[PDB]
Amino acid sequence: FQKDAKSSAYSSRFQTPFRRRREGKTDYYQRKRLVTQHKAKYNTPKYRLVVRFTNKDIICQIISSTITGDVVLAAAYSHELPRYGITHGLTNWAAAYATGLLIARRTLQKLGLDETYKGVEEVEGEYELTEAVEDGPRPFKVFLDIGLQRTTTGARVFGALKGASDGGLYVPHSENRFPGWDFETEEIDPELLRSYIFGGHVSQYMEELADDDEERFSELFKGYLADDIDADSLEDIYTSAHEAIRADPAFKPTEKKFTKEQYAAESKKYRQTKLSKEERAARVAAKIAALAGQQ
Amino acid sequence: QNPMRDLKIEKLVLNISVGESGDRLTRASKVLEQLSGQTPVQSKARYTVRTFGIRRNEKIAVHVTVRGPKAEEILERGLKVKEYQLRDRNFSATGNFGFGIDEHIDLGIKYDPSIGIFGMDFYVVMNRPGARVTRRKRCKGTVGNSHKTTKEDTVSWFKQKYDADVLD
Amino acid sequence: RRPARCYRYQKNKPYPKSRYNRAVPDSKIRIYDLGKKKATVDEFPLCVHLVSNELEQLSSEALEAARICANKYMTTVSGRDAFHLRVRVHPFHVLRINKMLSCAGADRLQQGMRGAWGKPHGLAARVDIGQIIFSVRTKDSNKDVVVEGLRRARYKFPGQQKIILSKKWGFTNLDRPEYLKKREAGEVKDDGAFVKFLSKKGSLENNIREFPEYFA
Amino acid sequence: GKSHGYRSRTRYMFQRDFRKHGAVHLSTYLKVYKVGDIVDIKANGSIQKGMPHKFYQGKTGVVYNVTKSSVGVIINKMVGNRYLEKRLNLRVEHIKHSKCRQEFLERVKANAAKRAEAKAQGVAVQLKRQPAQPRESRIVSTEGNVPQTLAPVPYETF
Amino acid sequence: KSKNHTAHNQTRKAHRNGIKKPKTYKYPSLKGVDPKFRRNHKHALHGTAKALAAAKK
RNA sequence: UCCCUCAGGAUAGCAGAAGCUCGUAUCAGUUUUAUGAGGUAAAGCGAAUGAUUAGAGGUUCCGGGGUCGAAAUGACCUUGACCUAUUCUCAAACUUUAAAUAUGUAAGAAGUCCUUGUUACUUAAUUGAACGUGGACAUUUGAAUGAAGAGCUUUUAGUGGGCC
RNA sequence: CAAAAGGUGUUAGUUCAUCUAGACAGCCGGACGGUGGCCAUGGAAGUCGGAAUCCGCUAAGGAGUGUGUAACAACUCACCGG
RNA sequence: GGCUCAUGGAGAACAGAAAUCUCCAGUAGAACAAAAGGGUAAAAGCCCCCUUGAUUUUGAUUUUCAGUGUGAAUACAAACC
RNA sequence: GGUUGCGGCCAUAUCUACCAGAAAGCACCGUUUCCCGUCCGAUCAACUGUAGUUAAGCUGGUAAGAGCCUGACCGAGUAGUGUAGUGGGUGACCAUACGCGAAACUCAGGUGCUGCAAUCU
RNA sequence: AGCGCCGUGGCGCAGUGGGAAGCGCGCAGGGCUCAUAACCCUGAUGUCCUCGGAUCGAAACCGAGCGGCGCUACCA
Repeated sequence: FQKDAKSSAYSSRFQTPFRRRREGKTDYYQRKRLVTQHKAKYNTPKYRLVVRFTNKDIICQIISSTITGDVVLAAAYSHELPRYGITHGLTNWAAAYATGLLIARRTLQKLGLDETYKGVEEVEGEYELTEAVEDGPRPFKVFLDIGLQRTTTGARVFGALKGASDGGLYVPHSENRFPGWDFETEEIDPELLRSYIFGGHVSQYMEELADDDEERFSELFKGYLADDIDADSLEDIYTSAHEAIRADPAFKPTEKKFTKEQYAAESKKYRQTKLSKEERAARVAAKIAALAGQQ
Repeated sequence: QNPMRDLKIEKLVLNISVGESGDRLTRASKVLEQLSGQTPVQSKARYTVRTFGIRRNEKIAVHVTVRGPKAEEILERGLKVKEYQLRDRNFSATGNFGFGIDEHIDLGIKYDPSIGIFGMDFYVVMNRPGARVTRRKRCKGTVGNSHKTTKEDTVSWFKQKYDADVLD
Repeated sequence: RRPARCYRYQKNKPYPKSRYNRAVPDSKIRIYDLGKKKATVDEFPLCVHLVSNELEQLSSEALEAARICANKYMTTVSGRDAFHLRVRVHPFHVLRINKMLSCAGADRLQQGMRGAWGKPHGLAARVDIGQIIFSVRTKDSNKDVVVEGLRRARYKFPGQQKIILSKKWGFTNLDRPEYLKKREAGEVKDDGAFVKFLSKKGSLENNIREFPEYFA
Repeated sequence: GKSHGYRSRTRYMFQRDFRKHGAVHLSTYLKVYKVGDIVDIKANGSIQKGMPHKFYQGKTGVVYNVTKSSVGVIINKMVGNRYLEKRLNLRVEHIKHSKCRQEFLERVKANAAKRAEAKAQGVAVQLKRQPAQPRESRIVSTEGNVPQTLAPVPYETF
Repeated sequence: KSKNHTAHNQTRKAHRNGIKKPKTYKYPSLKGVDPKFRRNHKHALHGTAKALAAAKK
């Protein structure tokens, strides 16, 4: 008896924002300044290294925009690193780097620029971008779409950036937001970055939390113990993953276990479908008839 | 049914408000630092009143918020001073509550003659697990009518835990 | 005030008492509803209208003078609660006056038509052709006290007006028999001033809270 | 005094639109403009750079220059007794394509298809358009349509 | 004392001898067009000139 | 348009004359077809801003007081603040909606389609972009009607109080 | 140049009401008993009003339209009728 | 780069209409140096970090318009940030 | 058909109340050594995918719902307006001729559709 | 309306370096006198006109707004 804040006048005059601002999934202020191109290039479709951190997955897509909707050049997911032998830690800094390497290698395989722009074959964990070769075509300009993720130093979203740059893509950046960018003096130390590349931070937690709370070492790392995996092996696991990704990123789907028709048949069963006009005619007639005769 | 509607203290906000910045508020900051174990935040005056004896930008009040088993322990300490007896006022329509303690030397704190005496405002922000949705950056949303911690549920919980009465 | 023939016709655009006027002499008419302004709709079935058959501006003065005249006559003949009269024309148009002044004064005002923009003189009700002035609602038994009241009121305004015994019920937009056909079933309810009719739309239980003589 | 400022008399036209406030939808930017392409001029008041004068609002020209965030349009400006060649520099949110020229450029291909087809067949093409011709002789049948004799109405109030 | 402005007879004056279109040449004004497009376009057209001067045999 | 300009001038327009380049053009104080732009007339206020008349309902927690057992965080009111659904009438400097008349642009050889050439611009690229080479489609040459010749230039008169 | 407002001047028209005695006319029989109808008061009795409102033989007559009175009474209007 | 403003609602010692604290609603009803209008909601607003594109070179363009000037503005290009 | 990531148009998509959701996915959720940010690991950061969960989110459905979007010979050829007359009228204004033609209101329907890539009993 | 001077206790005012409010009149209460006046003592009464800012320091210093006083102008 005070507000009636959600009035008919309010709802009539209410402008709803863009459906993906209502879903809270897209920064259009960013997306405009990001996708829009120099018009003197006409049709050179701007590619974006779109990186997304869900729970238990690192989605990383190379997307270019049409008037009708975004399309994908190549797409990688961290759930398909276990083919290369990263079974545990799918959504960590090391997985991000590996998915960044995989998505870069997939594109350059597709586009036929794998032979040149191989990337970095001796990882020191240095900040460096892929230089354009003289007497040859230029490297792939892709721009990192981050979304609603903050630009913090030592983010996995920049793990994927480092992965892609090492994977042979030209993703331009500075060393500011890398793990081990010492804040006081304007310098990167490649030790902590190379640690984070090869899961050094997870492995250096393993031996500390193994000697300390073993109840917490049974809570976490229950898969790492079940695999007989130890704290030392992880550097060589990720090195085997890097080389196997670089050898064969051949874009392998599943076997599709009950095909698209069989899935539709099964999914359509429980989903409630809309009533008709005669359905509501009977419904309201019944809900009137309830009150008609003193209940 | 009721799997994860656990209804746990989100935070406890301990607020002290002086109309004076300098000697007594540098003391009251050390009081909240002593109790909680966190360097607190000195609130600044919004607009001059000239009746209470404050101006704007004058650093009038100071408060802190605690989260988890600490907040539960300080709420125990504060409730036993209030006798486990809190009026059916003091408990907001959004299922939060609070109370005021006079003479901070209660709660098993020493007098600390170097600083002196102060009053506090306890406010317990009550909440059910999975309320991150409203506060997280990406994919925001409002909790359903089910998950909205209401007055009646905060009252009936405050009875069950702490072994207290509502007095009204 | 000046004569009415100075400001009879709708020559200038609607000049309302706005945030740009700011300093207007208040309307001479303040009471628009007289008689039994609290009567049930079913109490007063017959409605008659005094409609302007011409287009012009009517002074706030004329409105009050004609209202005074009509209500007086009807209250004296029938009684002060045998009808409800309603003025349906509000003085919003502001009339200006140049007011040619004798001396220049200390402020050095001006002579004839230099800065001739006028000052608020009084208000006017901009009536149109087939636009209603006075609505009345009485019994079907009267009609005669009512038309004669409205006739005595016509002598106050300029131009030409007509008296129309409408086929509507009270101040409703429904006809005499078809309003009764809604009042047959529980399709009608009463505020006290006016009536709310049942809509064939909205939340069903919310509609059934009222009109329980409908759904019966 | 009198006011003849750049954005003067432009309350209602550089107004946004009812419930079409806020952001520009991205198709606007993804659209490609090339030289010789006929484009409209209609400012987006939400964007206050490279915006056209209220004169050019509503006009249609042809793109002459193409650069980063902007085009260049040629418009015909009558002043006294003769047109001039007015070159605007417009950011790309203040313009759009003309379906005017889109419906012509598809009619050209429709004519090209009709003629190239009917060159090697039985020919009665008539490529030119003709206006609304006086309607031909038809028989109107009164089978369950026996004409309703309408009469004019008497006058009545309301 | 005078009057101030009227647009009376101004149409008649204009239309008597005038209202005329700017004639539209082929090869339009390539001035105030993107300078680096021009800088290149020169070298393109010079290239096409050399290529037809080579073709003439 | 500018001027210590307002009884004057320069300026552009309207005007005359001298012609000139060519020979029915792709021009037109016009319509049609297609595609823009508009916020005026009308309309609207149980749609926002502002104005504005009338009751009904809730008021309950709250500004005016007891009528009352001194006394009721109270049974009956006038009540102000309001909220709810209705109601009468309005807006040059309100508005969702929104004309008519006027108004932009297009309706093709400087066109379309298919190959291919340079370029220091741009592209991840052998992709483009601008301009072309070489071919192909002139009966309907890509709406109506008109066309008195169409375009071009120089120079200079008067006028710059107007009025209906 | 003429306005509002008026005319049983005259013409046409709109709606409702009356007619086998209409009814209008246009003259003339009555306008009543109960009843001194309640309260207001020296007084109000048909007519200070708040208001009620029935009957009798009834052709019809208000438990009263105007003169008249301290208050009645009376003459007279609807209302019907030779 | 983070956040959301007016106002209202329910609440916490002194503290009340107004000092500070917490939650709920909140299409802008706030704010943006001024006049007024337009514009703006993960911003153009409020809080925080770094700077000096308030720079150099001259040209084209729009409004006023004689298509002169002045003022203001636009879009590039070449440098340096 | 389901879900996700990125989207196009930007309410047929929003609002209000309720009621469902197998799979997978999404989520909530767990921990604080490290990078990192806080007065508070609440938000942001890193770790795990383990300890639990569909209650919330999310998706879908329901309602003579609000709102929005459609359509109509619905109102209405009304209001208005271009053109014309030595039409009418004291005037205000109005009728007719040739054209163009709304807004409200009423009633009927509707309640997102679609692009790419991957996944899914 | 303009021009000039102003705004602090009930009245009239001072006030300054910016840190922090006094002077006279009155007002209330004492003393003196036989008593009244004169006289001598005490006290009490403050949104320093307002909203902002410069500032660690303002009532003063800057800006804007409000109010007050006096003069000039003004003869139907």
